Amino acid sequence: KTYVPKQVEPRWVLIDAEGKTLGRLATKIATLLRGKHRPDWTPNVAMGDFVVVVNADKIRVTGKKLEQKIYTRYSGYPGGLKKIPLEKMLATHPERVLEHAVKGMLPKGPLGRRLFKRLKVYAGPDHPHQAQRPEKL
Amino acid sequence: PKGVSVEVAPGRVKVKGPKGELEVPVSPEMRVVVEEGVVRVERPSDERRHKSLHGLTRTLIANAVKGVSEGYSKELLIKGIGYRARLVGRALELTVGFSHPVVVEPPEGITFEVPEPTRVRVSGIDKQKVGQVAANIRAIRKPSAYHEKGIYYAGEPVR
Amino acid sequence: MKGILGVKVGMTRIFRDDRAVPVTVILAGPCPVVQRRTPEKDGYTAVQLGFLPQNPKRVNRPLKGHFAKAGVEPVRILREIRDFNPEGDTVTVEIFKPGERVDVTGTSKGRGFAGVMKRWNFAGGPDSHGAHKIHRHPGSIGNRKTPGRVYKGKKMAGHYGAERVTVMNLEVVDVIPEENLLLVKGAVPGPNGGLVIVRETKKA
RNA sequence: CCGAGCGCGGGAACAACCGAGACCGCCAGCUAAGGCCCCCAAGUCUGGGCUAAGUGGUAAAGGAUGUGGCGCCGCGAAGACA
RNA sequence: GGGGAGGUUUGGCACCUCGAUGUCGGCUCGUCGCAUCCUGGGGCUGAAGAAGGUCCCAAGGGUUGGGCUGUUCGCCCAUUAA
RNA sequence: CGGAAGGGAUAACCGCUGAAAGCAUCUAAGCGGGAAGCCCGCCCCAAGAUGAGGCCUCCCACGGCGUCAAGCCGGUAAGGAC
Ligand SMILES: [Mg+2]
Ligand SMILES: [Mg+2]
Ligand SMILES: [Mg+2]
Ligand SMILES: [Mg+2]
Ligand SMILES: [Mg+2]
Ligand SMILES: [Mg+2]
Ligand SMILES: [Mg+2]
Ligand SMILES: [Mg+2]
Ligand SMILES: [Mg+2]
Ligand SMILES: [Mg+2]
Ligand SMILES: [Mg+2]
Ligand SMILES: [Mg+2]
Ligand SMILES: [Mg+2]
Ligand SMILES: [Mg+2]
Ligand SMILES: [Mg+2]
Ligand SMILES: [Mg+2]
Ligand SMILES: [Mg+2]
Ligand SMILES: [Mg+2]
Ligand SMILES: [Mg+2]
Ligand SMILES: [Mg+2]
Ligand SMILES: [Mg+2]
Ligand SMILES: [Mg+2]
Ligand SMILES: [Mg+2]
Ligand SMILES: [Mg+2]
Ligand SMILES: [Mg+2]
Ligand SMILES: [Mg+2]
Ligand SMILES: [Mg+2]
Ligand SMILES: [Mg+2]
Ligand SMILES: [Mg+2]
Ligand SMILES: [Mg+2]
Ligand SMILES: [Mg+2]
Ligand SMILES: [Mg+2]
Ligand SMILES: [Mg+2]
Ligand SMILES: [Mg+2]
Ligand SMILES: [Mg+2]
Ligand SMILES: [Mg+2]
Ligand SMILES: [Mg+2]
Ligand SMILES: [Mg+2]
Ligand SMILES: [Mg+2]
Ligand SMILES: [Mg+2]
Ligand SMILES: [Mg+2]
Ligand SMILES: [Mg+2]
Ligand SMILES: [Mg+2]
Ligand SMILES: [Mg+2]
Ligand SMILES: [Mg+2]
Ligand SMILES: [Mg+2]
Ligand SMILES: [Mg+2]
Ligand SMILES: [Mg+2]
Ligand SMILES: [Mg+2]
Ligand SMILES: [Mg+2]
Ligand SMILES: [Mg+2]
Ligand SMILES: [Mg+2]
Ligand SMILES: [Mg+2]
Ligand SMILES: [Mg+2]
Ligand SMILES: [Mg+2]
Ligand SMILES: [Mg+2]
Ligand SMILES: [Mg+2]
Ligand SMILES: [Mg+2]
Ligand SMILES: [Mg+2]
Ligand SMILES: [Mg+2]
Ligand SMILES: [Mg+2]
Ligand SMILES: [Mg+2]
Ligand SMILES: [Mg+2]
Ligand SMILES: [Mg+2]
Ligand SMILES: [Mg+2]
Ligand SMILES: [Mg+2]
Ligand SMILES: [Mg+2]
Repeated sequence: KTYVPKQVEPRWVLIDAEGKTLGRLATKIATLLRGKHRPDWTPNVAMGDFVVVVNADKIRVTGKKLEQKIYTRYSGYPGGLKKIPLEKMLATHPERVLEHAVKGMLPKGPLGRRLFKRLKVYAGPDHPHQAQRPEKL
Repeated sequence: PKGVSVEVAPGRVKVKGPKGELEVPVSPEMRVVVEEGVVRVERPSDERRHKSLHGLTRTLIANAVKGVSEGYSKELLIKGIGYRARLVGRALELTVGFSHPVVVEPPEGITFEVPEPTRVRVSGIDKQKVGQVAANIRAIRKPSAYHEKGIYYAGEPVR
Repeated sequence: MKGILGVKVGMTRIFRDDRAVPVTVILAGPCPVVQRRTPEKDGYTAVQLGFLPQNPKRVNRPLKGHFAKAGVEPVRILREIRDFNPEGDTVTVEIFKPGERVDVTGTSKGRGFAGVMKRWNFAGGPDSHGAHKIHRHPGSIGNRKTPGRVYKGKKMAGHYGAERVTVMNLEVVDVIPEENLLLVKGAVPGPNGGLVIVRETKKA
């Protein structure tokens, strides 16, 4: 009868940002939000490490994405469709652009949404130096 | 390429002289090289892309030098009857039919002269600024294609 | 950026030279500055003016603790005027020279549950040729199977009035410091006796 | 082939397209189509090219000094092309 | 002569609805498209100027009141930036 | 009394410098100008922004059972309701 872990313990982690290709990096981050690397993987409990990104205001991206890529956003009202381009995201709220990716790479349910909360993105760094912080790459 | 004071950088190139200093940023994937009497330029490959960048930089830096050397300056004629000009201190002010007399800001590091109501010299070190600002003035009232009025460079009349 | 709280006392008209002018009288009584918003403590800049004398009765609340740290007679009301930091003391009508223009804010009269015709000033049906049970009705509200629903924010009957209404560019017709009075161009939201804040316009 | 296989896998979803004919049980294994960056199992595999349009992510006559590649004719240090 | 786009017209087909999906016009309330009527910005003009012509960019707002007919449509009267 | 002003980025379009391509080119590196449109600015809503924010001020210990777990039962404080 297959193994089932007990109350784990939140391993935290610290990722850079500069020079990282937006999507490429976003993948790794997600796989960390879920277990998938921890061999006691359990798809119904959430125990993926806490992730903390910093200097997100520096993310690389190929092509002409800075002008090409535009983020849509619907409000309930007529014509409520907004078209914000990448250039403007970073120009304004830049931690935002990293979120719109990883979130879009997490599962859909109630647990998936919990996982998003385990992500902390900054443009800095200078993040709140709580405790653990094992920088990675 | 004599008169230099050139200095290399992780991407840009400084060029001092009797006139001033001008940082002339150039492609990073390019070798500048500084002989002693002249500055050379080297491209890493003969690919289609590198060709274009070689010749560009080959000139950017050349003009950076000839800039602090002899310097650049453009001429500007003013045809048409009432059309005339004068120099209000640092700034130029010209009238060309417009009910409003056109005051003109002298940009950072540029100075122009009016050795005559018709003649207008735009003197400056930064070739870019000279070319742009020169046109800016012409734009204030391009030449009529039905007469012989307005600002001109020094080329044939539009007839 | 100026600012000052007052009440709509009422309105009449006075004569400027050989021309009559409708004016609304605003009592912008002396406002004891109470606190200050700063970039360091609050994250923005502003000033919390008090207004109107409170009896220490209703002040049973620890509001006294707020008034103590400023040594101010307890007031009946207090709101901030954004981005306006007067010298430490008290603001008054003195900041309004005649000929200045002001943006006045007030809570409009409350028109209760209002029909579409009064609220949105619709057209409604005919008093006459048939129908006779939709005279004040709004008629159609949609289409058919597509979109097959009604638009967000569709105009429909409902409560309307008694909301934050700001008029703009009203001319300061006069100013009577002997009475903390303030004359304007007449049209100012809210009913008489209603609190109302007066600011500097955004014409220039 | 569906009908009668709207049972299973792939195709985003979808009778008839691709794989394959479900007697029952198994917290065992090899595969098929399709896939192996994240939602989602499995290569951010290896080697050699091409593409800078988000092409790929779904359209024609026709138009253009886009870019890379093979072939042919001609001019050239007896001095050309601009 | 040749190639297309669109899905407002007229058709073709007979796929859901005949144990019911109420058909024109008007009124009311609109919202969306842009292949733009006006206003804003441009290129050319066989553009002197004023005024036009043609193509390009651009929905943000605007886009009148009457006569005739059930009319949609259209004609007409008086205006209009339209 | 309002439509704005103004700031910023752009469309067609107009340019500076400028190779690839000894000239030429607004462009491939790079830059300036340019719309009633875009983003701000104005007015209104708005922390169920479950990502529930911020500031000033006020009241603070258990009074009995639960040893461990968080709670649980009555009397009160600032304060609130009837
Ligand atoms: Mg595109
Ligand atoms: Mg569930
Ligand atoms: Mg479910
Ligand atoms: Mg009526
Ligand atoms: Mg009837
Ligand atoms: Mg009836
Ligand atoms: Mg629907
Ligand atoms: Mg529906
Ligand atoms: Mg009264
Ligand atoms: Mg049958
Ligand atoms: Mg069969
Ligand atoms: Mg089915
Ligand atoms: Mg199937
Ligand atoms: Mg899917
Ligand atoms: Mg199917
Ligand atoms: Mg199926
Ligand atoms: Mg099947
Ligand atoms: Mg096959
Ligand atoms: Mg797959
Ligand atoms: Mg095609
Ligand atoms: Mg085809
Ligand atoms: Mg094609
Ligand atoms: Mg073709
Ligand atoms: Mg052609
Ligand atoms: Mg020959
Ligand atoms: Mg020989
Ligand atoms: Mg040639
Ligand atoms: Mg055809
Ligand atoms: Mg149709
Ligand atoms: Mg048809
Ligand atoms: Mg049928
Ligand atoms: Mg048949
Ligand atoms: Mg039925
Ligand atoms: Mg029915
Ligand atoms: Mg009908
Ligand atoms: Mg009808
Ligand atoms: Mg026009
Ligand atoms: Mg004209
Ligand atoms: Mg003419
Ligand atoms: Mg003529
Ligand atoms: Mg003529
Ligand atoms: Mg005129
Ligand atoms: Mg074009
Ligand atoms: Mg168009
Ligand atoms: Mg009419
Ligand atoms: Mg007429
Ligand atoms: Mg007219
Ligand atoms: Mg006309
Ligand atoms: Mg503006
Ligand atoms: Mg501004
Ligand atoms: Mg443009
Ligand atoms: Mg040129
Ligand atoms: Mg460029
Ligand atoms: Mg460019
Ligand atoms: Mg600009
Ligand atoms: Mg503007
Ligand atoms: Mg306007
Ligand atoms: Mg802004
Ligand atoms: Mg913004
Ligand atoms: Mg409210
Ligand atoms: Mg509010
Ligand atoms: Mg709250
Ligand atoms: Mg609030
Ligand atoms: Mg709160
Ligand atoms: Mg606080
Ligand atoms: Mg105690
Ligand atoms: Mg005690």
